[PDB]
Amino acid sequence: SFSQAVSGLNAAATNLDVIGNNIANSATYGFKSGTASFADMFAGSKVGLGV
Amino acid sequence: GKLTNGALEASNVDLSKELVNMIVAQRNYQSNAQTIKTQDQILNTLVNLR
Repeated sequence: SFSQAVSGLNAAATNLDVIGNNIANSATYGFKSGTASFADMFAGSKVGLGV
Repeated sequence: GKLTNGALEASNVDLSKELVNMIVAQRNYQSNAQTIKTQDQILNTLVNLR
């Protein structure tokens, strides 16, 4: 199906958004960095649902 | 069975299974309709004998 591919595409876009934000804020004086963390999914079957 | 939010179910109909049944049915229809023609030809030739 297309659903696993769509979920992988959607997950890898917030990971670029939170790097673009870190790049842009690299000169403010009290900033703290940000990091995203991914985790798999599983329904009742044994094949995945994406990320 | 346990619930999981944020999901729906598919239709459980696979096209790779179901797009050969119509080919089989079309061939069955044609093989059945051949018998009507082979019956009508003999019924018309067994009555114009005289």
